[PDB]
Amino acid sequence: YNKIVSHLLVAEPEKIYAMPDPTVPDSDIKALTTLCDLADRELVVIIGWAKHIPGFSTLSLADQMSLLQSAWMEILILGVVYRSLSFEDELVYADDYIMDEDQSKLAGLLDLNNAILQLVKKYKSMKLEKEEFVTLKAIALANSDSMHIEDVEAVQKLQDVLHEALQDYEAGQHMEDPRRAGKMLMTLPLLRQTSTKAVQHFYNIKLEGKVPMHKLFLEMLEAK
Amino acid sequence: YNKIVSHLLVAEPEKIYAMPDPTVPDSDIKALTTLCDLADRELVVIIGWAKHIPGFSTLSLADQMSLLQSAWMEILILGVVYRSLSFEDELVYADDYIMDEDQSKLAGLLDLNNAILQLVKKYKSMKLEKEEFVTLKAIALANSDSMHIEDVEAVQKLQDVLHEALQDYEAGQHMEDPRRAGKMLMTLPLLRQTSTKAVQHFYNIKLEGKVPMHKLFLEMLEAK
Ligand SMILES: CCC(C)(c1ccc(O)cc1)c1ccc(O)cc1
Ligand SMILES: CCC(C)(c1ccc(O)cc1)c1ccc(O)cc1
Repeated sequence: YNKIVSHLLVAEPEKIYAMPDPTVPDSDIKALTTLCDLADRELVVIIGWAKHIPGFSTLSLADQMSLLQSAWMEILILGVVYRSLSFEDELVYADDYIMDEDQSKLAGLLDLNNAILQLVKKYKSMKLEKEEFVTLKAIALANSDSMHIEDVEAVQKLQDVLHEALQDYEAGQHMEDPRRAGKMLMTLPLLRQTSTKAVQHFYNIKLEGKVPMHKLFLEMLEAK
Repeated sequence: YNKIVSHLLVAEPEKIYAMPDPTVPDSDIKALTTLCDLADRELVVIIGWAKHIPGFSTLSLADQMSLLQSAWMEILILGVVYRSLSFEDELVYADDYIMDEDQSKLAGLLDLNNAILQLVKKYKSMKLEKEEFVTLKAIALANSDSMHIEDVEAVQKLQDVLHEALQDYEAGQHMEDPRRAGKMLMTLPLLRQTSTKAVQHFYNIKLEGKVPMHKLFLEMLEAK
């Protein structure tokens, strides 16, 4: 099929482990600390992954940073959503960190994780493919609506290249549904809605100062 | 062109007036009271308008209400965005209520109105047409991601009918850009993001109890 899709598939990063501290008693602080630690390490991986998206590394460093600072939460959330598609009412943050409803309650994340579960449910019904997941991640980066872009036409070209990839993929692989590309694009509002609420929630956790957070996660949170 | 588009055009409601009280001194309370009063009357008009969307009135009354309760803020915001396309740095809430940056500051809405202005700016660059505006309003209603839908397949059919209308319209009217329909769909995340923040902001105004609000606006706010 489409070459951009095949390229994004081979550029997909390896999974990483959450490694919750086995000496620490389970608590809301432990869960939130584990999750923000995992996110910090995933952000390093996301920055490296974006260099593989066609045209991304030719943007100015400022525009690269603006896109990543706008899109990082959507990219992280799309990841856990995809990892969770074969599960029922559980979120696979990592192979060693799967959250059920009780754990979400304990961490203070019941409402936020339930919105992520709504995303999972919709993609399950659509039978979201890995090809579509990696293309949507890249589209979410290009379409992230930063207010600080220098070269707007170059970012629009990036959007166009990835959108065309999705169009072409669906036209060749899903002829039974001539609206599947658009259906995939119409899942992005709920992703943006959930990411908006997640950023607000974890910014409040940052302000409360009870959960330690690493440098990169704080930089992305403070920018966003 | 497409019949659904032509139908939505003739079903477009007439504009209504804000009618700020000329005896009341200008204040943040006056501005917010005027705006929520306008929104309350527009919500009545939106409920009547939705009956014209093909298939909408055949949904259960519960599903009709669920869609409207999820989508109402996006529909209102898309309206002011469209009315503002011929203006510069001003938001045309009504012909008699146009907000510039200073008035937004006075009302406590500078950040929220600036996000609405970001939507305006993007649609200006895309040269958003009335045909596209009315189709996107209907798509926003069908795609509003309510958690309480009874007949999910019927709501998906509604999404499909309106999405096909946009597809067909762009294929016939905008052959120069084979990705214009998708570009239009990719403006919906920023609309959802801005509406999410607006709902939070006006719910806080509701809780502070200093701005009087009418019955329907309160019902939509409390549901959403
Ligand atoms: C703030 C990001 C964070 C910790 C996260 C971490 C790793 C990951 O792969 C996806 C998301 C998160 C966001 C929302 C939420 O409900 C729970 C956790
Ligand atoms: C809460 C709805 C409200 C009052 C509104 C009213 C009429 C209308 O056509 C569109 C929106 C609004 C929302 C966000 C905002 O920044 C300013 C005002």
